Amino acid sequence: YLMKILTERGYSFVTTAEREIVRDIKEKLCYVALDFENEMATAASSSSLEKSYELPDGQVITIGNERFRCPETLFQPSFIGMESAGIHETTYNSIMKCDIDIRKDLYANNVMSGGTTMYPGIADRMQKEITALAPSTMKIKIIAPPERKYSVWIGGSILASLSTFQQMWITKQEYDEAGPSIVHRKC
Amino acid sequence: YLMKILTERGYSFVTTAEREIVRDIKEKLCYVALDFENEMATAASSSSLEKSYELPDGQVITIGNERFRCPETLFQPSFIGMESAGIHETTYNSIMKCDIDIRKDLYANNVMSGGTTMYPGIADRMQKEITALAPSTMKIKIIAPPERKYSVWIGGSILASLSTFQQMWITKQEYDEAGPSIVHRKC
Amino acid sequence: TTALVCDNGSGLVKAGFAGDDAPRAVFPSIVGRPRSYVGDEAQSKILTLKYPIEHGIITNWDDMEKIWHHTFYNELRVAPEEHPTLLTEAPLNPKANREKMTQIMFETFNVPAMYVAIQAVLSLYASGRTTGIVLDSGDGVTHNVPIYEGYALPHAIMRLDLAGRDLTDYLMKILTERGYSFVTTAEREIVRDIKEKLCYVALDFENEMATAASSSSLEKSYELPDGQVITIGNERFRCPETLFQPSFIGMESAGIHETTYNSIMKCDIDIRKDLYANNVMSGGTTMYPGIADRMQKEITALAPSTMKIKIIAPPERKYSVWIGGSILASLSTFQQMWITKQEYDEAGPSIVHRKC
Amino acid sequence: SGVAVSDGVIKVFNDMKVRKSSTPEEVKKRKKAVLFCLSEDKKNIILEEGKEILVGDVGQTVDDPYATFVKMLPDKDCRYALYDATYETKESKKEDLVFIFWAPESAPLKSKMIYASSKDAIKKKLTGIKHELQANCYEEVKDRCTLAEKLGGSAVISLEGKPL
Amino acid sequence: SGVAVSDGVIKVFNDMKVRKSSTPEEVKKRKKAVLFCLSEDKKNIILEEGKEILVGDVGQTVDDPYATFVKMLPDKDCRYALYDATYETKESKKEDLVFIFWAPESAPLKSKMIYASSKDAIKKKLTGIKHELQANCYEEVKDRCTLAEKLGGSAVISLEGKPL
Amino acid sequence: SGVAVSDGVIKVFNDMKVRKSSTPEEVKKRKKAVLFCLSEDKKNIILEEGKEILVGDVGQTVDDPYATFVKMLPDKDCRYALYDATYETKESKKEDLVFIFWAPESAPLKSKMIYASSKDAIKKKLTGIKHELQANCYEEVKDRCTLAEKLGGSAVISLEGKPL
Ligand SMILES: Nc1ncnc2c1ncn2[C@@H]1O[C@H](COP(=O)(O)OP(=O)(O)O)[C@@H](O)[C@H]1O
Ligand SMILES: [Mg+2]
Ligand SMILES: [Mg+2]
Ligand SMILES: [Mg+2]
Repeated sequence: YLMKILTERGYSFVTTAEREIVRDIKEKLCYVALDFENEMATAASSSSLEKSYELPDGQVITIGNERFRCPETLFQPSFIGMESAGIHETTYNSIMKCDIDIRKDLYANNVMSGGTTMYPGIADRMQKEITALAPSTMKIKIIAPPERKYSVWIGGSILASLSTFQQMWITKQEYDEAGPSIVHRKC
Repeated sequence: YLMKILTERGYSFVTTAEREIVRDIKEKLCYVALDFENEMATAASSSSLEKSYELPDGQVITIGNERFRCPETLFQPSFIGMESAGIHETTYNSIMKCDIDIRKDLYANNVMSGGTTMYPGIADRMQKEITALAPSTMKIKIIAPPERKYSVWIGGSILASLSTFQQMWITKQEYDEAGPSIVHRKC
Repeated sequence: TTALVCDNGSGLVKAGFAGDDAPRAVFPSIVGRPRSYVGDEAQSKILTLKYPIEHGIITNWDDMEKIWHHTFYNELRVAPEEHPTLLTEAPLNPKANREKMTQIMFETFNVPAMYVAIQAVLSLYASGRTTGIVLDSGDGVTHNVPIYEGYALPHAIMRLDLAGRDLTDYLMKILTERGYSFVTTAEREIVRDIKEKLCYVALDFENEMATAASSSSLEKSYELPDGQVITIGNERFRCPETLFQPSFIGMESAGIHETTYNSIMKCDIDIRKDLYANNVMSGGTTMYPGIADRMQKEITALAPSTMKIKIIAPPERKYSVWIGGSILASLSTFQQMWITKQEYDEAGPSIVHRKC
Repeated sequence: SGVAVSDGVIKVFNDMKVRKSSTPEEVKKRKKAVLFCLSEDKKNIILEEGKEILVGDVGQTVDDPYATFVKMLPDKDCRYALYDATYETKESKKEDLVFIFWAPESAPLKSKMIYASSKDAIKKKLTGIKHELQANCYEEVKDRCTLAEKLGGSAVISLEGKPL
Repeated sequence: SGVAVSDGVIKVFNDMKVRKSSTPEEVKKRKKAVLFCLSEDKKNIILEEGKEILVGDVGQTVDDPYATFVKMLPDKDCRYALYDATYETKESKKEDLVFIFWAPESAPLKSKMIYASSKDAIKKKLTGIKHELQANCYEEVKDRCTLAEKLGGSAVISLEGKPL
Repeated sequence: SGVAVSDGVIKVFNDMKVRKSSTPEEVKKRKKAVLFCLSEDKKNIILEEGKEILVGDVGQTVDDPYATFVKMLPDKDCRYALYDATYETKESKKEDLVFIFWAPESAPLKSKMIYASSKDAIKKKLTGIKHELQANCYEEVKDRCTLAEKLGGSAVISLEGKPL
């Protein structure tokens, strides 16, 4: 979607080489706005929101209202065209599917991960959208660790670096005895 | 029966977790009506009888004429399907089975206990039903203590906390002498 | 002259004329609204789907008038005020809903005569029986209604939220395991067609899975509307297996093979013998080939060994609830049993309780 | 419901249920087992004069009243029945009448629904009847043990003058 | 867009879509399949009384309602259509109406653009219609299988009282 | 998982959960609230003798058992806890033990992952415990109302000898 909306200004990034530049622009200059409709109003008038990116060949391209429009798709998937609700409503739909007595510990323990959740200001937007969706009585706490991009790898690294974990691995002997089905019993 | 009649409005409580919520609703919002047929007439028209319960997940569900229909089964077991008469007629049938000279002290000494008799307004309904069943000449007095839910435990606690009860217990020596049959002679 | 029969199904409204072999109008029960297209129009179009008959009970009355207006005008293509319409209601229906239905029918469409019947007794009569527990497994719910000489016992009617909708959802979930991503409402119809054309209940799930993991003859091939040919393997028997093992969806309630036994054990002890040998299945969800044998095996495992279990499954059990109403409304001696508008004007909406 | 009963069927039922002092020549033309049907218009319950069983012939031309009665029911249509059983119990010897609701699966739905929804219209008019026998399959009604199982259960030792 | 619909076409559509209890002599002059055209000024959608098909004649003079309908469409001009189909599915027997958008390539652009840009002005006024059939070539609309393919796909076994 | 429990922690839990008849001089050195830690090698769950709370001192030097317990938890590291609560409900007076899982965000990931993945290794060995309290922020565990909300919800009227 960023590649599609950058051509609206005149920047034609179509090849795989320019796709890496588009990804770098998305990683370095995109951010989730607290209010999309209100932010667009100021972006259409103010000029301080326009940033400047340096292409590998030396060209300096300017990006305007595309900083918040690209990550806005995660909450409004109508930008891409999928009918599925945004990441702010699928979370609520999944929480309402569990037990009724454990829903309270799920609203106040929403954890975000992955490289896509690294946009500055996504936790506030998620909290606002859930508080709009969730009942008013119960509170929503959204925690976002600064290392959520590689948290899934850091967890595995710490779990494998344990001095008491060397006996929990699946050695080749147990595999030879039990076939590939050993992973189901061990894990 | 409350779980069955709550699905008539749209509240689907089927699992064991929601069963605790149904039990809490029954304990906090149910009451025995003095006249079931007359109360239903006002409940079908008036809107002040509808209460509002707060689910553990924050949802607010409203309960209407199910406040008095649930405890009404104790007097009309046709709601559940058992042919046995209600708790207002089994009492009369049991009183008529004792001696004829002690029936007078049983009609004026009806005591209620257990957690199920904690509904507000059950004593008046019981008195009305018995006075309808019992002869008109003799009077019916229904006393309901406010601590009838744990009265069976409070009685045992006070009986075991007596300073002169330590010699009435069944010690292990008497058990060793007399076998398990000692409880029949002692009690 | 001719009578209409509008079956208020949870996921498919069956409508037609009395005397025909099958309903004429069959469309999903959805009322689309943008962020008001009703029925078949919602699937083609950006709308939030709503079900007023989601769980067998009409909880959204405001859309039921539009549903019935569409069914009468754009589906049956006949005037409602000139043709009597027979209606069917799900078991365990409150008296308020039964009164509101006939009140709406008499005050909005002004139909001259109507009648409200129970789906369970109609499905039981359609199988040549008057005493026996009927299994009404529809699109939204699955009801187990034990009936005695045409009088259903309301205290033993078990209601199960597991139905064809959850089966379609589980099929959508398990098809993505191979790589087929069906997420939108348009692909949901393709998933439903796959479930209707290629799914079947296995006699032994654990044994069938063993052969499916090794053999390759069980894999079928379905043709997508766009020309693509997708292959389905062990998902043919895993999707309908949820009806007997609801742990696949996540509900703690027992399967349709154990709720039947639990409901039979709740009736009289002297009529349990006529209920084990008169188990009738109905609804579109019970159209899987090989479900009767699995039900019989599971009940014989559950029921005592001395008494025998006979499971009869008519080939027309999908529309049996509508065929029964159509034959009942096409009777030459039934024209005097309808509820005319004069009796309604005299007795209010409570006339349906005395007449039915 | 719909379909009601005619006067002939009610007269036949009152004639069969309540017997009176009769001559030995007339007593042999009493009705033993009679079926019920529908007319062309399907609005009245009428007995067919073709298929029937007399009391006189039982024990003579008809060696077995029940055995010759199973084949009399058509397997391609739904039928009513009224069988006068003479079974022997361990306790005593009884003589009761049985209402058999014949409804095979091979019959069309138009003949099954009409006969199933109007069963209360005929059974209510037959006052004093107790033994109800609902039979759908042909093998279950062809067996002899089922009649003793419905009538008295395991207590019936002999059925129709012969032991089980 | 531009071109709007007149009152006569709306009245005809309301007359065809919603039928009522009618006499047996009048029921034979109902409208089975009617086309739509443009006037001299090309500002209103008007039905031509010349080319049409009655319900009465179907099955009599018109042996095939669809077969005699293909040749009724002019191949040198763009036309609308409204066909009342009576097809048999494996599942059941349905009776729906079909909107056929006839637009051959031999017609001039002035008659194609007007009828293509004003299609939403006529289709929106025809409430409750579902089956939409857009046909440009003559061979694709002449074939009988395409109607069953658009109506119900492979499920339609018989179309207009005769099997495929 | 990995990290297992030592014998000292199991002995302390069995000592605290099951109390027996004791002398009035010894009963004052019972363990009220004890925390759990990791050794230098991070392979066993060990209680630290430094930070702890006795039953004797409660109500004397420690005016508030819970109030003096929040500050005892270090905010720069992850810790376990075992609090013996004495709360008053409307219904009755109960005395249960609470398992508090302290895990602030300011602690390093090496101390958070080890204590989160080995929680089932300690909680399974503590048989008979019911009240589980997972606390990450410091403000949520510092508040007094949260303990009554987790223990009994809105039913708990008084906590630790004083009303809410
Ligand atoms: N042949 C079939 N095989 C499998 N499933 C079917 C078949 N026919 C219908 N169904 C399922 O049945 C459902 C429709 O049930 P429905 O007739 O609405 O039940 P009810 O009338 O009780 O509401 C559909 O969702 C569909 O998935
Ligand atoms: Mg990841
Ligand atoms: Mg007690
Ligand atoms: Mg149904």
